[PDB]
Amino acid sequence: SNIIKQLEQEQMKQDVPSFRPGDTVEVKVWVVEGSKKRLQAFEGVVIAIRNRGLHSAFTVRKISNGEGVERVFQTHSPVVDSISVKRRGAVRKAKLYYLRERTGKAARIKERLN
Amino acid sequence: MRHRKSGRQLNRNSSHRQAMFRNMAGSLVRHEIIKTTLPKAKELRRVVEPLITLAKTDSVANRRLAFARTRDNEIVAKLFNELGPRFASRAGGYTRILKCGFRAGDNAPMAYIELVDRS
Amino acid sequence: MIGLVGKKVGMTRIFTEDGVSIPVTVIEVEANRVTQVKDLANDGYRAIQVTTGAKKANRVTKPEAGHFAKAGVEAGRGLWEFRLAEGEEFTVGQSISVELFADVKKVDVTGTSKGKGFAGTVKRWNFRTQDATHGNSLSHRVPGSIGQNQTPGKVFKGKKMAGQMGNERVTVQSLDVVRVDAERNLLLVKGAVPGATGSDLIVKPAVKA
Amino acid sequence: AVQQNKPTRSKRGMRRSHDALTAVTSLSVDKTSGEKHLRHHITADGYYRGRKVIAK
Amino acid sequence: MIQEQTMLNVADNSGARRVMCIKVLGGSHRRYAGVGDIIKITIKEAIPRGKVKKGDVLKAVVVRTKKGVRRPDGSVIRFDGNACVLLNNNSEQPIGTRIFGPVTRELRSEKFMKIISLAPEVL
RNA sequence: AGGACCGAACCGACUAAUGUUGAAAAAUUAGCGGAUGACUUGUGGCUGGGGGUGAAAGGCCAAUCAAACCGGGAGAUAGCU
RNA sequence: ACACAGGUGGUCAGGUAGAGAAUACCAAGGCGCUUGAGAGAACUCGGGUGAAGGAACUAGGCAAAAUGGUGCCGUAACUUC
RNA sequence: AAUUCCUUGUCGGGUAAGUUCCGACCUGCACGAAUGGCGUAAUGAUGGCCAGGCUGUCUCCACCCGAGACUCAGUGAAAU
RNA sequence: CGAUGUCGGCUCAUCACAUCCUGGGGCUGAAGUAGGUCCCAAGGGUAUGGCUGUUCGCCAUUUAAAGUGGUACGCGAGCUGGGUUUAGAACGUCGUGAGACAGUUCGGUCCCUAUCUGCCGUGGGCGCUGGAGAACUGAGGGGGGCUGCUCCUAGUACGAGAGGACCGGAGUGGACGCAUCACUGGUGUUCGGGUUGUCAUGCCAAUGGCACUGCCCGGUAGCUAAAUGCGGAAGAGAUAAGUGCUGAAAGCAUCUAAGCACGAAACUUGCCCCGAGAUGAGUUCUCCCUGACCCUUUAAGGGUCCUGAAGGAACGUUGAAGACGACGACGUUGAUAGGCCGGGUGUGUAAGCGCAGCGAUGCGUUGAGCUAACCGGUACUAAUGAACCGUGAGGCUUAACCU
Ligand SMILES: [Mg+2]
Ligand SMILES: [Mg+2]
Ligand SMILES: [Mg+2]
Ligand SMILES: [Mg+2]
Ligand SMILES: [Mg+2]
Ligand SMILES: [Mg+2]
Ligand SMILES: [Mg+2]
Ligand SMILES: [Mg+2]
Ligand SMILES: [Mg+2]
Ligand SMILES: [Mg+2]
Ligand SMILES: [Mg+2]
Ligand SMILES: [Mg+2]
Ligand SMILES: [Mg+2]
Ligand SMILES: [Mg+2]
Ligand SMILES: [Mg+2]
Ligand SMILES: [Mg+2]
Ligand SMILES: [Mg+2]
Ligand SMILES: [Mg+2]
Ligand SMILES: [Mg+2]
Ligand SMILES: [Mg+2]
Ligand SMILES: [Mg+2]
Ligand SMILES: [Mg+2]
Ligand SMILES: [Mg+2]
Ligand SMILES: [Mg+2]
Ligand SMILES: [Mg+2]
Ligand SMILES: [Mg+2]
Ligand SMILES: [Mg+2]
Ligand SMILES: [Mg+2]
Ligand SMILES: [Mg+2]
Ligand SMILES: [Mg+2]
Ligand SMILES: [Mg+2]
Ligand SMILES: [Mg+2]
Ligand SMILES: [Mg+2]
Ligand SMILES: [Mg+2]
Ligand SMILES: [Mg+2]
Ligand SMILES: [Mg+2]
Ligand SMILES: [Mg+2]
Ligand SMILES: [Mg+2]
Ligand SMILES: [Mg+2]
Ligand SMILES: [Mg+2]
Ligand SMILES: [Mg+2]
Ligand SMILES: [Mg+2]
Ligand SMILES: [Mg+2]
Ligand SMILES: [Mg+2]
Ligand SMILES: [Mg+2]
Ligand SMILES: [Mg+2]
Ligand SMILES: [Mg+2]
Ligand SMILES: [Mg+2]
Ligand SMILES: [Mg+2]
Ligand SMILES: [Mg+2]
Ligand SMILES: [Mg+2]
Ligand SMILES: [Mg+2]
Ligand SMILES: [Mg+2]
Ligand SMILES: [Mg+2]
Ligand SMILES: [Mg+2]
Ligand SMILES: [Mg+2]
Ligand SMILES: [Mg+2]
Ligand SMILES: [Mg+2]
Ligand SMILES: [Mg+2]
Ligand SMILES: [Mg+2]
Ligand SMILES: [Mg+2]
Ligand SMILES: [Mg+2]
Ligand SMILES: [Mg+2]
Ligand SMILES: [Mg+2]
Ligand SMILES: [Mg+2]
Ligand SMILES: [Mg+2]
Ligand SMILES: [Mg+2]
Ligand SMILES: [Mg+2]
Ligand SMILES: [Mg+2]
Ligand SMILES: [Mg+2]
Ligand SMILES: [Mg+2]
Ligand SMILES: [Mg+2]
Ligand SMILES: [Mg+2]
Ligand SMILES: [Mg+2]
Ligand SMILES: [Mg+2]
Ligand SMILES: [Mg+2]
Ligand SMILES: [Mg+2]
Ligand SMILES: [Mg+2]
Ligand SMILES: [Mg+2]
Ligand SMILES: [Mg+2]
Ligand SMILES: [Mg+2]
Ligand SMILES: [Mg+2]
Ligand SMILES: [Mg+2]
Ligand SMILES: [Mg+2]
Ligand SMILES: [Mg+2]
Repeated sequence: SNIIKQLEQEQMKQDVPSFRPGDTVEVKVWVVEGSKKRLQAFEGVVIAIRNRGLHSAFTVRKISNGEGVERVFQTHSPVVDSISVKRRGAVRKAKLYYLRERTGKAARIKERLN
Repeated sequence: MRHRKSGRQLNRNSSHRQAMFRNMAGSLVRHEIIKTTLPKAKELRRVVEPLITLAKTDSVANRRLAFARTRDNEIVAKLFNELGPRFASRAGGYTRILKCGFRAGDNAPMAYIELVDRS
Repeated sequence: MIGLVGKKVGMTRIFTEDGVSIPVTVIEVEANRVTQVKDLANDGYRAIQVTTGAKKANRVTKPEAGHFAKAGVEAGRGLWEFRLAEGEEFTVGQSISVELFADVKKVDVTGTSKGKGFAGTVKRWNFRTQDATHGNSLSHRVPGSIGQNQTPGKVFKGKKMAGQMGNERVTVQSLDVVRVDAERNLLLVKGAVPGATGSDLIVKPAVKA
Repeated sequence: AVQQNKPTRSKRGMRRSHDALTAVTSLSVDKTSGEKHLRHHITADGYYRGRKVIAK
Repeated sequence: MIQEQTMLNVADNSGARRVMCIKVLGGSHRRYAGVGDIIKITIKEAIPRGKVKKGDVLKAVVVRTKKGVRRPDGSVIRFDGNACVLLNNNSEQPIGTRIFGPVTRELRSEKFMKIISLAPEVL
């Protein structure tokens, strides 16, 4: 409705950069440990993007310490602070769920130049 | 339960409904008035009227789309040469339902569905 | 304390500064205007009768339109009634805004739930299904046994059986109110209230505190 | 799954108490041809709300 | 989201490779166990010379789930497998000395301050 | 070469579900076994009831079998209902 | 007993793919199975997909799911070789 | 033990836990040598047990597609 | 005995209290903690596995606890068919034998479309005394009632130490329940794409049909749980066991006889829902009707003509309402549904053309094209002028007022 959209567009963030699935992205989130807010980095491959305006989200997969870690960030949440596209990739799907069984050389994605 | 859903099942499976409305939309373009049952007449508006709106822009691509929906070149020719420019100013609502009583074989509530600019 | 009559606009979320997402339910609350003040001398109890929204003039009936004309107020889409506490009073044509909830902290939201229709005992009363294999003859989601043998030639009252589920008055208690926006007539409560989108809601301050 | 006593014709009449048909309330009359039809249906000659909606 | 009969990988150098949850502790009829939850387990596969032995029965704390754990913004952190760190039965401190793979911020407490200390990465 | 192997026709009937006033007085559906042999099938023949026939289950002998069917003794007899 | 999802011997054997008379789609040819129309509850029937777990179900992995082809590599105990 | 009453014998293995299973023991209620004894490769829509894969079997069900059920019109049973 | 289906499991249960947990007490050979024992208390709660057909039992590991019983050893016109208990076969054993064995072993058809009671839902009729539209009160009925752990009080009381509280407060769980779809997900045979075989559209190109939606990949709305909100209370009243105060009978003593006080998850309330068919049919508010005459058996009488209100119903467009009724929205003075326009979302760069390449193909046009149920708009189509039902001041008897 008009009432919902007015409440949601005033909470959105005006600086979300344009990224596609397959872009190697680097997300800086806020971490409150003890009492000092620090800014932990998270960097992997965008395997899914779900666009719903304020409720928009995206999924980042990385291979951390041998283990694969998926993390579904809420885009307009303030606990994420920066989103930076490190390396943009060339895929032909909207959601890269097949990377959950590809490792090493098989899970490469080529670079979307230009 | 059927909350906020759309489309009538009409006691058919999905491929039969698509092939029945493919035949029936071509039959309505061909004769400009047909007599069918009232649930099938109301559900036919969601098929024919997107085809007529498709026919307002005569491109080669839209001929291929309208052929992919109907699979009859005589209907696609009638859509873009006649019913395209006939309805070129109307903002939708290209057809009209006229309830015509009850079928003698099974008491089915029938209806005439016709194009607006017919008579 | 009295409550107010609103409408379920939908659900959204309020991102706090701390990184917490609060799932909220937007309830628009237009100006509730009173239509009748009830008292002990005439009615035996103390309450007010409010109205909200608008209604088509050709559709409000002459008995109903005469009731608004006595109070001298525009016809609203319904008539609800809130019991008065002691030391609490209102005039007849008085309008009541959403600023009444400016300093409450928890509310109870009463609505009519969604209509599930005729529901079976797996869905309605959370019965266990029987075995889906191992020989079961036509009895996968049936309620099973319903009584005992000859001792009570009879099934007891209130036995959990299939029937109408939902489409009835339910009240969710102690909802945390998040934001009271008087300028655009809104009310944000934490969590999910009953009812579909666009249905009437009765928001009262919480009685269990 | 079957009865133990013959139900009476009185009980039979009480079950058929709701099986009565409802006659049509009033037939609408066309303003041009003046003939009677079902409300919101076309006439037998092919009129509906005045105009001749279908030839014959 | 670990229940009975669930096989888990082992996240430390305690000597086990593959353990099975046999009881989700802390409450009657308790179905599941997320991260930070104590489970009684058995050992199904071990290294030849470890602190633990095949068939031992002991406790464990779940540190990684494939279902994942949710953060108060609404975000969720999923892993590709199920991993737990073995505990002593009584003292309920970890047996191994080196934690493998990441853990989460839900794990840290006064109870498991040692495990997040030894983890290579805390998400 | 094969009472060989895998597998359709064909022959059989292991399991489940349906069906159980059925579509069907034993079937359908999805699987299943054999499938050049002690195989299977058409047509015609022969064996008759204390008899036949039986790779034997008291199986089969016209939807009937610890003695078929039909007619007769016959209105058997019934201290039983 | 039925205009009955059964049973019934012989002959004819197109295309594409395929080892094939399997199977998919078609030709020649023949059909749409003699109640329909709506609606889109529980429940039943026949199916589809499923988070996390993976036999904890159960008398029993019943049923489902899974495996599935060709070529090449490679292949244990035991053995009447 | 297709045989063992006592018996879930005892011991060992397998399992977190095994009245079943497997290996022993012999105290064979009441094995035993062509109403055959003991072995035995291959074979079995055979019996019991274990493991891998697999999964709505299950924790605990959810949704969907169709055929009924439901409503209308036509025909129109049955047991009791 | 002209048939009352049986062990165990499954799925629903329900009651008792001789109480397993939680609650309240008394005594203790009760320091504390933890117990023993008995009294009160049935409000709620009250495991999962291994083995076995098992109930049971043993064992593993839980838990505050894993209560004992009644219910045709509850429950097969609800399910299962492992056990028992048909016909086959075998062992041991008995018998010359046919055969037999609460000895064992392998195999072995579980039917019923609900007339009545009952129960879960949902309607029609009529009533409630003129008719109608609403809002109610609450007689009564139902729901709900569980609890861990940590922290503080406080290492305080207690204790030789070891240990370690009552009372009170805060947090966070398990199980259960209600609601919801904002999140995370599932589904999504009505959206998009990939692709195998084949057939067709004259052919190319491009599509469509069929093959389980052909096989997949994603996915809108909706519905959903595993997702996330919320709930159990506090309080009050009267109490149980119990504890008392004052106090005689009985100069004392004594909780009781007179009088008074305290006392539990039980009881009545408080919370939620239904609820005036509550025939004892209630209350409030508003709206509508202010015509003539005939009749004989003169009465709560019958009829004629005129009149047809408020409202309702029917019909139509329909719905996050729904089996059907019902309920809700709307019917031109109109956004009810469809279409249309715009947006969003999803899918992932359409077709055509051009270029590069021997070609498969790649690139540009191009985040293109298509896009369901969604959002905001828009009378384009369909929601008709009517007709129909409902009437025309509403009994008697007193009483109090009014003139
Ligand atoms: Mg709709
Ligand atoms: Mg039909
Ligand atoms: Mg198809
Ligand atoms: Mg509904
Ligand atoms: Mg079950
Ligand atoms: Mg059966
Ligand atoms: Mg079934
Ligand atoms: Mg019974
Ligand atoms: Mg009785
Ligand atoms: Mg009788
Ligand atoms: Mg009837
Ligand atoms: Mg052979
Ligand atoms: Mg045979
Ligand atoms: Mg078959
Ligand atoms: Mg073969
Ligand atoms: Mg015999
Ligand atoms: Mg015979
Ligand atoms: Mg004879
Ligand atoms: Mg004889
Ligand atoms: Mg004689
Ligand atoms: Mg005689
Ligand atoms: Mg026929
Ligand atoms: Mg051929
Ligand atoms: Mg074939
Ligand atoms: Mg037929
Ligand atoms: Mg259905
Ligand atoms: Mg499947
Ligand atoms: Mg699954
Ligand atoms: Mg998926
Ligand atoms: Mg999975
Ligand atoms: Mg088991
Ligand atoms: Mg079990
Ligand atoms: Mg099987
Ligand atoms: Mg299969
Ligand atoms: Mg013996
Ligand atoms: Mg024995
Ligand atoms: Mg096992
Ligand atoms: Mg042993
Ligand atoms: Mg077993
Ligand atoms: Mg042995
Ligand atoms: Mg012998
Ligand atoms: Mg001998
Ligand atoms: Mg022998
Ligand atoms: Mg009928
Ligand atoms: Mg008897
Ligand atoms: Mg009898
Ligand atoms: Mg007692
Ligand atoms: Mg005590
Ligand atoms: Mg009780
Ligand atoms: Mg109880
Ligand atoms: Mg009670
Ligand atoms: Mg109480
Ligand atoms: Mg047990
Ligand atoms: Mg007894
Ligand atoms: Mg019994
Ligand atoms: Mg019992
Ligand atoms: Mg039984
Ligand atoms: Mg049996
Ligand atoms: Mg025998
Ligand atoms: Mg016997
Ligand atoms: Mg009624
Ligand atoms: Mg009560
Ligand atoms: Mg409590
Ligand atoms: Mg949702
Ligand atoms: Mg949504
Ligand atoms: Mg999804
Ligand atoms: Mg799908
Ligand atoms: Mg969804
Ligand atoms: Mg094709
Ligand atoms: Mg081509
Ligand atoms: Mg075809
Ligand atoms: Mg075909
Ligand atoms: Mg209290
Ligand atoms: Mg005294
Ligand atoms: Mg005294
Ligand atoms: Mg008191
Ligand atoms: Mg307008
Ligand atoms: Mg519209
Ligand atoms: Mg659009
Ligand atoms: Mg997009
Ligand atoms: Mg292009
Ligand atoms: Mg395409
Ligand atoms: Mg580009
Ligand atoms: Mg796009
Ligand atoms: Mg709209």
